[PDB]
Amino acid sequence: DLSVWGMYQHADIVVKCVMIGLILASVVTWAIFFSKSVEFFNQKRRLKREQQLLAEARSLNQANDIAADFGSKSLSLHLLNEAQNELELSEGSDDNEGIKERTSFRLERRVAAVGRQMGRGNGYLATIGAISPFVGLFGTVWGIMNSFIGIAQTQTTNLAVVAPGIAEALLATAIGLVAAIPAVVIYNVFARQIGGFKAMLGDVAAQVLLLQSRDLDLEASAAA
Amino acid sequence: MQTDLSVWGMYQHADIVVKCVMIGLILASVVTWAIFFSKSVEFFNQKRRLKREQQLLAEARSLNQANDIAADFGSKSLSLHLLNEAQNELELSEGSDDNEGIKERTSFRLERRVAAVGRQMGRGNGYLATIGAISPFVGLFGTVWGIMNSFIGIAQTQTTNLAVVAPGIAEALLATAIGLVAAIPAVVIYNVFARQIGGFKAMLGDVAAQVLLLQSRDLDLEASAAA
Amino acid sequence: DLSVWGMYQHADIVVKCVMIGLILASVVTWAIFFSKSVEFFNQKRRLKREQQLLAEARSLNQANDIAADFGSKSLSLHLLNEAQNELELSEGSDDNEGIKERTSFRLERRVAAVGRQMGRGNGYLATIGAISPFVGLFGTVWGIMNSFIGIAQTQTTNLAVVAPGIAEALLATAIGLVAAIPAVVIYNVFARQIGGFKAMLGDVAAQVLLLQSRDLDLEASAAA
Amino acid sequence: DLSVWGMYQHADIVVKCVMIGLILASVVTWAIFFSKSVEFFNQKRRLKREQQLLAEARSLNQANDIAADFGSKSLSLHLLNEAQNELELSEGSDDNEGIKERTSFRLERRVAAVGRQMGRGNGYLATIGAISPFVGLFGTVWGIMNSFIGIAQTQTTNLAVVAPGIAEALLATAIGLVAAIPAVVIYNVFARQIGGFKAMLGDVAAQVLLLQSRDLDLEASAAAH
Amino acid sequence: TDLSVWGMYQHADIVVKCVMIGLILASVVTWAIFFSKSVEFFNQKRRLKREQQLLAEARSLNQANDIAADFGSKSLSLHLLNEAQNELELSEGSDDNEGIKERTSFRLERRVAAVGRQMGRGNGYLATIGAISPFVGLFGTVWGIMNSFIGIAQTQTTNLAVVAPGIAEALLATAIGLVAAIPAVVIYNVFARQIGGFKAMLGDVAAQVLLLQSRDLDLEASAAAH
Amino acid sequence: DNGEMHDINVTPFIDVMLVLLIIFMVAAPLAT
Amino acid sequence: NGEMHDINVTPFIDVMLVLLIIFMVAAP
Amino acid sequence: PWPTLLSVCIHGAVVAGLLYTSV
Ligand SMILES: CCCCCCCCCCCCCCCCCC(=O)O[C@@H](COC(=O)CCCCCCCCCCCCCCC)COP(=O)(O)OCCN
Ligand SMILES: CCCCCCCCCCCCCCCCCC(=O)O[C@@H](COC(=O)CCCCCCCCCCCCCCC)COP(=O)(O)OCCN
Repeated sequence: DLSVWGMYQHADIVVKCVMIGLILASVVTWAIFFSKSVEFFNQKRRLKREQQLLAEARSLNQANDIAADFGSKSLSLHLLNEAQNELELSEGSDDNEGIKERTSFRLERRVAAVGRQMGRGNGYLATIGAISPFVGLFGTVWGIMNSFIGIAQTQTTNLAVVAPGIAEALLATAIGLVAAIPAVVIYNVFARQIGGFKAMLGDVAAQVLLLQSRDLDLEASAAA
Repeated sequence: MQTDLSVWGMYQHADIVVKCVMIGLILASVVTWAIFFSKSVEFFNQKRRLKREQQLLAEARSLNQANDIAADFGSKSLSLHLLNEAQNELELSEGSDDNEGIKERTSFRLERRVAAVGRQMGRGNGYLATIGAISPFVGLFGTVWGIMNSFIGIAQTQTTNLAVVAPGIAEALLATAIGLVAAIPAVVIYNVFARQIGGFKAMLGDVAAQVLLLQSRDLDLEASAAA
Repeated sequence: DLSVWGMYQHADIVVKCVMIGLILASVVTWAIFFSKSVEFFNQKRRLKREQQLLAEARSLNQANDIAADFGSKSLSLHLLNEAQNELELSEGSDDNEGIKERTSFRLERRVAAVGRQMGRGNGYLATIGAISPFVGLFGTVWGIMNSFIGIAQTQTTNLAVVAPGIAEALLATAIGLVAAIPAVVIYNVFARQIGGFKAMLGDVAAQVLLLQSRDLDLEASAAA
Repeated sequence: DLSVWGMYQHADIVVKCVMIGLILASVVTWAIFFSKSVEFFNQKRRLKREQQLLAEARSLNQANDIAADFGSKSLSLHLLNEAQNELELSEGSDDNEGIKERTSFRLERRVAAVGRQMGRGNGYLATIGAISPFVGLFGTVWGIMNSFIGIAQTQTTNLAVVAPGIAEALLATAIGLVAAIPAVVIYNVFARQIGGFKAMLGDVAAQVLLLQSRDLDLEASAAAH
Repeated sequence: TDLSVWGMYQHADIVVKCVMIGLILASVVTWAIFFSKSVEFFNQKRRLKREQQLLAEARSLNQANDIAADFGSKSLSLHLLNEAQNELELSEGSDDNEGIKERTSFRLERRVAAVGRQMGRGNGYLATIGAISPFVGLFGTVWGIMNSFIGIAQTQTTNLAVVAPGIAEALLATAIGLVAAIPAVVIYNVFARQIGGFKAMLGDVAAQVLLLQSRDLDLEASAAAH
Repeated sequence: DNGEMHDINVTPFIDVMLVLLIIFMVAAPLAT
Repeated sequence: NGEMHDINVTPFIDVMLVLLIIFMVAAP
Repeated sequence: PWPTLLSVCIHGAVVAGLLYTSV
């Protein structure tokens, strides 16, 4: 009768709902891990390839001629297009400091938007890492209340009658930590991956601002 | 005590210090759910509106186009409110020639409005953060009182039968249970609204940035056309 | 013969000093609450009312004429004087953007200084909140330890001999948490109300900067 | 049984070593408090005097004439010399905004460096205050574990037979609390006082930047006629 | 039956065994990281302190290059001076000194942040081991508790002395949890502070490069105007 | 910072130890 | 800013281990 | 002042309740 499976089968409906709720939270944290680890791998591998190619550029025109290789989903091509588009919208301006402030402001907004989009799942993972111990240990407290009420409903004088009820309860904390531990590991892995990726993307965006700013000053100096 | 017991009978025999603890936590959870239903409806309405306003402004290529497109928006629209904040900085600068002055003042005004709207949108969040942080320890205090009352029972009766320790462990369980039932929703709802505030302040910042880009570009083009 | 008072009467001299110390920490945290709560309410109510009046102004002259009656300890009058004083220290300057920089910097110092000065007394709330659990717990550990040190001499085999001393000990955790919870709630409440007050005072200081900035640029155009 | 020496001598090495470690953490937190509080109090007391004298000054030359009587370790005299030295190094410049931004940047760095130097002991205090409870918990978990081994080996027990074992565990907890409580109090007292000091030093640095910036503008105006 | 810490580990359930081994390996990693990072931080702190002290006499960016030319290739201050001199050689045609100053300031701030990121390598293990190793132990306790109550039920026993070995397993799984957790949390807080102090010292060196460049550009411009 | 979880939670250890205490408070009166 | 202000009840874990012993050993 | 007197009075009032209820 009594086993790690068998003690689920006859547990109270409240602790069955707690255990099933934590098993669903476990399945979701693993689904997020397999989904996002592939996304970070492809997004970081592409961004590394693109940055290592753009590193030889000396002008924004040369950077556009390099970046035309990249597919329409490319973050580097999307940052070059945001900078080039500010020239195309601004062609009547003889003020260059305006083009610099508008481009700088628009690229930092795009880098923040991509960084915020990469972080999609992390709010769930931090929630499951925070609550799962408490949700599981609430399952135990209700199981212990039922065990203790069971003594008052059927008066008894030996612990071997209630010991199954203690095991049936304590399993809800075991499943609580088994849900919590992956969620905290996976969350820390992605918090560190995102920090490195936002910085790598910011270093690409910084190269675009440097290329544009240097080209505007050299073009203005050619009026001498 | 230990005959035909129920969870409500367990509350009926509790000490008056542990009744006040768990009644206080029940009320704190009722206010938690009242904030969740109130704020989640407001975030849905505000975010659903602001997303529409941003999509309707995406084709704008001058501050005059943004102003006319936005004239159709309701008087409560944050996007129209930011455009009026920028338009008013022109109509209070009319005699000046210092376009850099106009740009820095408008940047400062819109930054202050975006901060103020975010600060107002967060109205209830400090209550939620308080319950999520403190209710575990309010529950713990009730457990300590129940455990203490179990030793008062042993001392007053001069014996260790389950019947004399039972009233204390009974109310210690309830104080733990209600402590968790207050804590868990408050932590979940606080993380949801912290995520919803981050997403909303960012989207409002993108609208305010579009207004600044439109104004800055339009002034520089007007100045070049004068030259 | 036990009760919450009788336990304090029949306690060790170290547990009495812990309990009296925690009750004095409770008296202090509630005295700070009633003192600061009235001060913050009055200053919030005044500053909001002054901001509603100054929202009508369209020049720094009109603003400091509107403020001229405000009490000698008014924060918006203090900010308007601090802007007017940078002008009267600068009367020889043809450089306007230097005045805009110097006033912007000086008002930032003062808005921060008011928020810092308003935060006086919070170090007690933070300290009482952090240590009261540990001071109550020390009372419990000591009370339990003194009881078992006794049984280790008497050799008595019955739990009812120590049980009074154990209850007298757990009571010092209960008093420890009663001193702790208000202090940690109230610390967070005032940390948040200082944040909101500093933000509102920043919105008032911004109006002074905008009025001064507008007037300097309009005056420069009128001279030209 | 009878005394704290009785618990200390008849304690498992693991628990004894935990108690020595917590006693040394208690010694170091008091050593930090007495060492740092006297020199910090003298910096705080001096800096407040320097600011009260400099608040009279209305040109950077007048501020040097006020400050020249200050001791060679005065932070205010350092900030005045640090600003004056930017004029010394820039004498061939006709650009003032360069002198302002270089001075602003150099004083910001100087103020931050003093901020790091003043806070230098805090890592011990914050660590000992947060961690000593868990080191105490390891000591009690270990002493309590040994008492369950005692029950499991003897298999005939009463609450007096285990009383030495739990008295040793409680003593390791008590020493943990006696390390933790002073460390949190001392850490919060310094966290407040350092914040007030960095703010006061920042307002002296702000006065030097304001005086220099205003003086350059009035000189640049006078040079036009 | 042996109740030494070894005999206790030898009697424990497979779930508790692999928890204890996992925590022990996490402590081996926590110290292997500590000795690896500390020897590197000590060498990089000692090196950068000497370089800053030796750059302090530089009157001009040319003197700073001539001083730094003797520094070995991995030198962070030589690397910062190369970033500053490279922004000049990339923009010789430019006449906007303010741009060069802005572009150089942006490059050096980015470089200092990148050295901070590179120096923070491996700290994610210390944070994770510090956060999870308590819980991982807790789980080892609760599994030991469950096995002991299942043992009470299966055997129908009523003397509580039979569970004393079982709860000693649970207490040991707690203890090894703290032994993994506490060093990892202390060492993470230590390296977080050492990196902040190092970023500040490297920032003070990067600031001297900007001050030298900015002053040389301004002095060159006034001499050319005269 | 980057938002890593990097510190002991304190409260999950209290609450599980609280139930470990309570299960032995109900069990020990039912032992020999 | 930088003050320690959070509740830390961790020594009550140690107290609960001691009550866990005294209830274990005081069985009837 | 008024804030310390109010605080010590309301805590005086609750401990007077412990004196009463313990008789
Ligand atoms: C031993 C534990 C139990 C007893 C001791 C602790 C009791 C709780 C202490 C609560 C002190 C509260 C002081 C009043 C502050 C009010 C300030 C304010 O205006 O609102 C705050 C918000 O409110 C709070 O922070 C209230 C927190 C209440 C905590 C209550 C916990 C349960 C206590 C149960 C025991 C008492 C039972 C009494 C009998 C039913 C701050 O503003 P906000 O932006 O953060 O939120 C605005 C939207 N509401
Ligand atoms: C089961 C648990 C067993 C105990 C485990 C204890 C912790 C083990 C890890 C110890 C690591 C020690 C690292 C020392 C680094 C020293 C760095 C330095 O040179 O000194 C700094 C000053 O020292 C530190 O910051 C040290 C921080 C405290 C570490 C020691 C206390 C740990 C807790 C109590 C241990 C005793 C009890 C355990 C007994 C077994 C100087 O300033 P900074 O900028 O480099 O650092 C920030 C402060 N300005």
